[PDB]
Amino acid sequence: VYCVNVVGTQNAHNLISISTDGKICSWSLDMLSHPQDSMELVHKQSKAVAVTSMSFPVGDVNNFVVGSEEGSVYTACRHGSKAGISEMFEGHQGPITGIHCH
Amino acid sequence: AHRKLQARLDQMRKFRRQHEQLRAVIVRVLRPQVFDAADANAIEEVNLAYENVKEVDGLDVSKEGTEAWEAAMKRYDERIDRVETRITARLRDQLGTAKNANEM
Repeated sequence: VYCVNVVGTQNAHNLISISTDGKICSWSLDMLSHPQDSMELVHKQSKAVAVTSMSFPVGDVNNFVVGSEEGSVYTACRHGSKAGISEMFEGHQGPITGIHCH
Repeated sequence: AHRKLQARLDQMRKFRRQHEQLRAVIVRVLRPQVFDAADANAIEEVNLAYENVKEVDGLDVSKEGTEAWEAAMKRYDERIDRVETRITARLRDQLGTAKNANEM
């Protein structure tokens, strides 16, 4: 697990952890005994993506973005009808080592 | 030839389905129990997004009104996603007000 981060407010927040296989899990900090919301980020006839890097936008708790070993930037929304991977970027001919929003 | 119009008709019927199933009960949700500026702002953002789709013709099966419909639903999607993140901030404020089950 190369990436784990926290958002939500002071009065309510979530722990967000993405792994190498592409499984996301929501966690509490008080309790780590089970994940809360946990699913798998897939695209391209549901291939399992190989997520390396992570960025949040500032002020966003629902939408976010990943980079990958597959040369592919994906943004992805957390919940709703388009919970999961939104879409796809191209241009890199290497495995992506780090992303950061402004 | 008729299968292109039938899918676009399916898109407009499912659009009016999700819009009416938001719209007719989101007034009951944002009714204060007997007023904010944010509630009427969210209602008028739903109304403005509905006019932002409904100025675009649904009957243009050709490509330009199809992608104008795409820009209309993308503007709609971003606008009710902004409203949805505001009520998601109110959802974090739901345990921001509460601790026990009854008021939740």
